[PDB]
Amino acid sequence: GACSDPRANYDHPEIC
Repeated sequence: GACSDPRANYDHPEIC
């Protein structure tokens, strides 16, 4: 997922 994307990452999605 956004693990390698700082854009999709919300204010607090998940610690990868």
